Amino acid sequence: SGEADCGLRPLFEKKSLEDKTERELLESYI
Amino acid sequence: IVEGSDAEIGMSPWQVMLFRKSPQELLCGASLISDRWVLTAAHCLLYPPWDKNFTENDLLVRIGKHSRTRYERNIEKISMLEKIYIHPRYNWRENLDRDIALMKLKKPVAFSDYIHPVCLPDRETAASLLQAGYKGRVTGWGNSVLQVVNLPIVERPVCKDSTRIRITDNMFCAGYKPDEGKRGAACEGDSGGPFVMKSPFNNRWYQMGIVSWGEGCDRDGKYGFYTHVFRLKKWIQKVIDQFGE
Ligand SMILES: *[C@@H]1O[C@H](CO[C@@H]2O[C@H](CO)[C@@H](O)[C@H](O)[C@H]2NC(C)=O)[C@@H](O)[C@H](O)[C@H]1NC(C)=O
Repeated sequence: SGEADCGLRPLFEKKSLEDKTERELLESYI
Repeated sequence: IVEGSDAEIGMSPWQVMLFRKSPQELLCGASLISDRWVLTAAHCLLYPPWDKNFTENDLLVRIGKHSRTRYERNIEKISMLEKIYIHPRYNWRENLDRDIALMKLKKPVAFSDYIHPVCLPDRETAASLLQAGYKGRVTGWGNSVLQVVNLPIVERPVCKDSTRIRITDNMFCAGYKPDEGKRGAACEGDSGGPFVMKSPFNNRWYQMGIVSWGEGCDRDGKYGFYTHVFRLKKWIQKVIDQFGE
């Protein structure tokens, strides 16, 4: 039903591309 | 959303728009959690004081959209609802405790570059990521195309001191400190939409929250308040387990 592949975006993670602001989220973990 | 930025195409492919059929009206945000299941806020579907008590045939959803008014041919999909499920302990009479609902689609939606489900949090992700200062992302329409804002989670005592509402363990709050003056906010109008976080453990996106109410933006309050999805996961699983396909 799609749960196994949840949360991985075809135009981003699947393509090894990052969106313009996801780095901000990663930085907030520092 | 206020002081956000334009979402890139396919940036938030779990985004769902909930509509009243007639008169045709956008009611709330929502999120796609599997090919048949959509998550939203209960107050979007049931609020008797405002004569809100929708049946399945009153509503539809549109999925894969990035434009608020313009038809997106061969991209956006429409789904009818088979059934609506509201948390049995949803508290509309005080504080919107357990502000959560599921909608089962009549037919599975096909996944594409623009349509893809978000993950429900597991114990590790809830424990590790739902911490003050960590940022999540809310998507919705501006107060036009889909807007995005990244917002830090607020310390629990700070959240409680910022509202007269009783904040329960089924809620969290997020947003920037007012006096700090960093911009971007989620609003009441974003109700039902997802607050998501990208896990640094497996690089997947998890829905940690649902916009339940906003006290800022077009009001003088500080923060947005979110249904804590993990806290209510036992209910979500009971519904999907019995009625999924
Ligand atoms: C609101 O309406 C309900 C009946 O409405 C149905 O209830 C189910 C179960 O909660 C819900 O999934 C559907 O949206 C509804 N429509 C159907 C099945 O066609 C009344 O029984 C209540 O008295 C009303 N008020 C409240 C507060 O629930």
